[PDB]
Amino acid sequence: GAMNSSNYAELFNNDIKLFVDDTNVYRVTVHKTFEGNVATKAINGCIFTLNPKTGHLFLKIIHTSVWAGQKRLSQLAKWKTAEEVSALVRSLPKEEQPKQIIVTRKAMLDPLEVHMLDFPNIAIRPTELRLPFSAAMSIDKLSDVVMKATEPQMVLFNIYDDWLDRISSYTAFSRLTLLLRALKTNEESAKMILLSDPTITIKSYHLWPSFTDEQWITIESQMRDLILTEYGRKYNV
Amino acid sequence: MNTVPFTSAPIEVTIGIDQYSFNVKENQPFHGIKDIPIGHVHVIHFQHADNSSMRYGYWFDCRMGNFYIQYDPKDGLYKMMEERDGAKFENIVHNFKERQMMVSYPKIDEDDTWYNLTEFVQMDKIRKIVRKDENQFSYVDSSMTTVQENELSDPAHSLNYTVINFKSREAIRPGHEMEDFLDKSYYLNTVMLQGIFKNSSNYFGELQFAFLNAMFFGNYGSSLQWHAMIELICSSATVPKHMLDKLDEILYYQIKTLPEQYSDILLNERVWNICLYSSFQKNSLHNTEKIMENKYPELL
Ligand SMILES: COc1cccc(C(=O)N2CCCC2)c1
Repeated sequence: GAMNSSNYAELFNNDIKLFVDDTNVYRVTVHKTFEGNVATKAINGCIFTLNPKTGHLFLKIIHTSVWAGQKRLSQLAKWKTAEEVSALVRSLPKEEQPKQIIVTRKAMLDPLEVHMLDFPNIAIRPTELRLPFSAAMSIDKLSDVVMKATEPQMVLFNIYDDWLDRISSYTAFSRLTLLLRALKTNEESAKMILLSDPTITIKSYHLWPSFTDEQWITIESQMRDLILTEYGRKYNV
Repeated sequence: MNTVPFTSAPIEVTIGIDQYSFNVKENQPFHGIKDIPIGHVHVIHFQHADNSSMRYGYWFDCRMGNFYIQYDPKDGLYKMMEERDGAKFENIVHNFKERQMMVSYPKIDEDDTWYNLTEFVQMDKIRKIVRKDENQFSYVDSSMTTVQENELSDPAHSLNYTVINFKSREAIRPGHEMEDFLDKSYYLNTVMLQGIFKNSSNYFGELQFAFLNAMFFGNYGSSLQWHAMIELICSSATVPKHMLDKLDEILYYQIKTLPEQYSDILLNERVWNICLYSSFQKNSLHNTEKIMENKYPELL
């Protein structure tokens, strides 16, 4: 059934699974029309489909052309994500196909289930976890590759860079979510923390700086502080 | 007018005949029901005074033979049976009538209710759902499950309703995932009406027989079918104008006939609020909406 606090650690066994977050699929800017009405302007989006065990991020770019001529676009977005996830599954070798797909929002359940009918043995599951994947567009390299795109397209990255050479996926994923949580809560601050040291650089096939182990513990504590800091400011505590 | 004599009433029992029902005390001299309107299906049903579990019953049409009820004590229940000897039968019915051992099917002349609850119910279609074709009548009861309930265990005893599943390949056309799931006209009109039922009458007939099995027996799977077949119509944007009008009559009488206290189990909050207030057809069931809001306003 649903992914929650009880079964956190199933994410790191050897049963292939994918997370799918659809928050960044349909992106808009609101603004005033000349007449003084309100209208929207669509911008490029991205399906976030992540395998938490390996770190592989199957970033499907969603071009603004896909919306052209459509109504109930918030609702179409969910059906378009499902269509694209299904095509990703369909395109993969069978021994690569996920046994579970965990959607981060419950609205995605019926569209994915309908699009996956040809895969009766792949389970579509919700999660009660609050995962911070909407902050994925806060990673400069994803945001850049999405906004530059001139056509639908799929990008590949390791969301863990090379971390799994030194650490396990449980630990990688905790590091990822901490980092994404911070970015969600205070993007400016979080980025400052990541890049203040110009001698630490971001490799070309990577999304995050090449911190050493000790340097990750330092980064890791500064994010924690950042996240606590922002909470008192929000809630006055 | 036809008759269903009883051999006897050995055990205390509440007897139902269509939407009527009478109490019968153990070894009270009761020997059947007379004045049963020829021309529609009927159902006779039972609930033992001692064990209210397992309501059970026989659907039947007297135009298909001469049927009597005989309690069987090895099996402990009232059994429908056929008399192939017409001469023997009439002879028995007339003696009980002269002795007056029979209650009269209490048909009020103004009342079309049963007609209205069974307009599209055909005995031939019933025996497809309740397969037991060495009998002209069809046994049904509380615990009996459906072929869909078996897919999610004895087959000879299954209710073989038509399977309806909104997340099935049957229901969804490739490339129209979103269209067909939000608007089920394909599934209803091509797959279901044209494909499996052939016409709207056979559809309406199964929907009505499902409703009746839920209400008289608390058969939960017949309840599910019934709602499934409402929801399918209501979740289509394209429904023959004539089917909408008939469905609104059909449901009205189903609503009118339900026991008021039984509302919490035989009516599914979600489906009705959808059908009446979200579905494409929210504005198409004026009589059904009116009676629902005036009689079960809580559920909505
Ligand atoms: C998406 O799947 C993979 C699989 C193996 C490796 C990688 C990877 O680390 N890359 C791809 C290009 C940039 C970084 C991605």
